[PDB]
Amino acid sequence: VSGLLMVLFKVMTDNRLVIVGETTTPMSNTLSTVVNNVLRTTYHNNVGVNPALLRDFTQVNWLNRDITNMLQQAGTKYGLGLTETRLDYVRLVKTIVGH
Amino acid sequence: LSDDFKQISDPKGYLTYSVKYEDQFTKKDKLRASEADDRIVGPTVNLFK
Amino acid sequence: YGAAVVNIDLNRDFFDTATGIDLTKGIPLVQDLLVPIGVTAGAEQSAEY
Amino acid sequence: QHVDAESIMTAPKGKLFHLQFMDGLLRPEPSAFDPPASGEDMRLIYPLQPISVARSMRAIVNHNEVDRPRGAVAPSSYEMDTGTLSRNGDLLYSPVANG
Amino acid sequence: FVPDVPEGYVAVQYAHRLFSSSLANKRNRVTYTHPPTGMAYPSPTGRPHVHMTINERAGMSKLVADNIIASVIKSNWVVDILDIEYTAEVMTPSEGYTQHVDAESIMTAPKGKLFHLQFMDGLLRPEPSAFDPPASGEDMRLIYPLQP
Amino acid sequence: QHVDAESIMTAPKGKLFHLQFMDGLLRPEPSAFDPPASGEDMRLIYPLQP
Amino acid sequence: RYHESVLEIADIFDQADFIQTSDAVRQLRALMPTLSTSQIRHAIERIAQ
Repeated sequence: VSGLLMVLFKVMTDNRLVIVGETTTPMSNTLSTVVNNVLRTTYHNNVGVNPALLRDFTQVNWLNRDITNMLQQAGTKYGLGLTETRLDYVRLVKTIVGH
Repeated sequence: LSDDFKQISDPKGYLTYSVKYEDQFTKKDKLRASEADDRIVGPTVNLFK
Repeated sequence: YGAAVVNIDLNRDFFDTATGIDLTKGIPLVQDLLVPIGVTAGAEQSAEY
Repeated sequence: QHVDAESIMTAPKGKLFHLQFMDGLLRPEPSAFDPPASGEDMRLIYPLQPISVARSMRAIVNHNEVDRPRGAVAPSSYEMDTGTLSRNGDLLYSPVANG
Repeated sequence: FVPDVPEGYVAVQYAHRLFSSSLANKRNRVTYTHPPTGMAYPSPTGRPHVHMTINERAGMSKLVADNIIASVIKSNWVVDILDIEYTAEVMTPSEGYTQHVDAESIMTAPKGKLFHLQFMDGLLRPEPSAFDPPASGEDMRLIYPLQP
Repeated sequence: QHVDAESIMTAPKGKLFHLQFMDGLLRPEPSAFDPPASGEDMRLIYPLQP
Repeated sequence: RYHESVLEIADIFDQADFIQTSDAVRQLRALMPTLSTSQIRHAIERIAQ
């Protein structure tokens, strides 16, 4: 219980404020197309893991077939930010951005 | 007027993926594709190896 | 006599390295124009064309 | 680690036991000609509830005889729906349908 | 010279779903299944003629790449790798081939890297001496252009 | 011992070759999950008789 | 049942004062990778260099 409390506490105080970190804008030609559809211009160099990335890369065929089936469903779509972008009304420079 | 926040660059989530391997069927060698694709897909392909 | 081939290349002497072109293989190749940002571009990249 | 039934029976309430559990799905198959082993493996203690409640995936491995190993677990579709940021800043899964 | 794909060949888009592991005569062979019939062919030998196009070599595993090439040889598969981009020096017969491309390098060169291939124009090659010894074995060739 | 086809073709009559032959009935079965081996075993020479 | 094709503005506008280029620029652009604004700035600074 105490554990959960501190977890709940630590989440209660996660005052972290994200700043864009080290990134990459790979040239479109260098990316295998299945990866390229997932990607959106830039991305953080600290790509986390995500199973959607195994698509057409894992050798375990049933896994790739299943993940491909899920990612081809209309109800779900994997992506890698950046996505949303918001410039200042006056300076015209980018400010907040989704990722 | 306040140190209201704590700026950080590449945020770490609360959850994560643990993964136990069956060492008899796993090759410990790091796998890779083209370096561009490996930069992205790489960490994942290595976790669910 | 004995000229196995007679090609029409771009003039290396005109499109010199001062222009940043490299006509050593058949195509023009200019490094560091269209490049990935934030990682070093690979050598012999097709984008150079 | 092995939990003696003695301790399971005689411990004070509030001790937190640490049961282990083999997942035998990937146990190697015996040679077709090898002579039988003597002895019988026996489990004495069991869960009352499902134990692997955190199992994202299982058996990321190929099988010769069958298209997928029995009891292999594919990642959930929700694991991969990058979704969207709602204007209110709450996260949303991708819509299951238009409208 | 781009060789014509012969008459009996069946076009097959490459896909990971095709090649797979399977038990086959006490071995874990990299079986290929042929979509027109669905039949499995664990050995590269004995496979049906296949004009296998290969749009992307992305996740293609080395066992599979090598197994495909083995099908190109042992079974006369004609594979067409459209992912490749290359410059092509054209050699005179006297300068021969300064470079030497392994099959593995063509099946693993990063996408977007420029390959550099060499091609003989052996038209300027003089007739063999009438008493030059017979050549018992054959001269074979695997890499061909897809375009002029 | 391996008998090169060169010697099989070019030897004088009366040489006595010593062919070997695996009896593969007791070959071990591969693990159900193990990844495929690369390469193909090939026999070139065969008996005409049992 | 259609045929996609480039169509130069010169074949529709009659007045030559307001037409500069041809289909060629479109072709060469089709040769280009998708470009981030940062990448574009890179190409520009490189052409300056």
